[PDB]
Amino acid sequence: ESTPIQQLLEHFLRQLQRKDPHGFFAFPVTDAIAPGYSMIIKHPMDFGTMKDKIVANEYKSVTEFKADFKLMCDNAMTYNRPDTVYYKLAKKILHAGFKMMSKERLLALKRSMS
Amino acid sequence: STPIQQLLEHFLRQLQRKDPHGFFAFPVTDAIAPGYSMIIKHPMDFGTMKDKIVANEYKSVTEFKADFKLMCDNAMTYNRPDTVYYKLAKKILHAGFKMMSKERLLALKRSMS
Repeated sequence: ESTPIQQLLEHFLRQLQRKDPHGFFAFPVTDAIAPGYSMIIKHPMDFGTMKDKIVANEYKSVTEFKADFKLMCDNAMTYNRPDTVYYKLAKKILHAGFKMMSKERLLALKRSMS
Repeated sequence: STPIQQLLEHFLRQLQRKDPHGFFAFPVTDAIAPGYSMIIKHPMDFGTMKDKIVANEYKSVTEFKADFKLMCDNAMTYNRPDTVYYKLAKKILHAGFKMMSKERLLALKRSMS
């Protein structure tokens, strides 16, 4: 019982989540594993949250989806120091993810949606 | 898979749900429909369409729709209007084009801005 836009975002999310196989970004970060996280990161985001937003039809556009993805990675790269696995993975998948969902590839997709 | 394939598979599923007895799931043979190949020069079914998707032979949703219409037009051409096959095909052709309407493809596109 879905829609085309939800199917497209689920695809993109799935492709992004496969770049993160240990589920570093799969759920919210707690202060219990990350002291100060809720004071340093005031706009938390994670893949599970983006999943629930897809399920609730809360994205009107891929630009909105991308901005949540950007936020998640920017948070990881803000709270974690540059030599941690979390920083480095967030860096790599931000740039990979934005290439996957580039302006140009979405123009191509828009063409194919006729 | 790619995002065109995910989208067409979505449309295909939503189409095949409307044919639970599988009247269009496979190719019509002359055995099951004599005279078929003499009348229908360009046969099509849901299974062939599935395979074109998995083979990424569909460059656009217009190619996909046009294969869909073909399947339904073929069924309405071979079968008379008081048959189960004619009637289901008219009906799914209708629902398929309401689903894959210019109006709805416009909404989808905007949502890729």
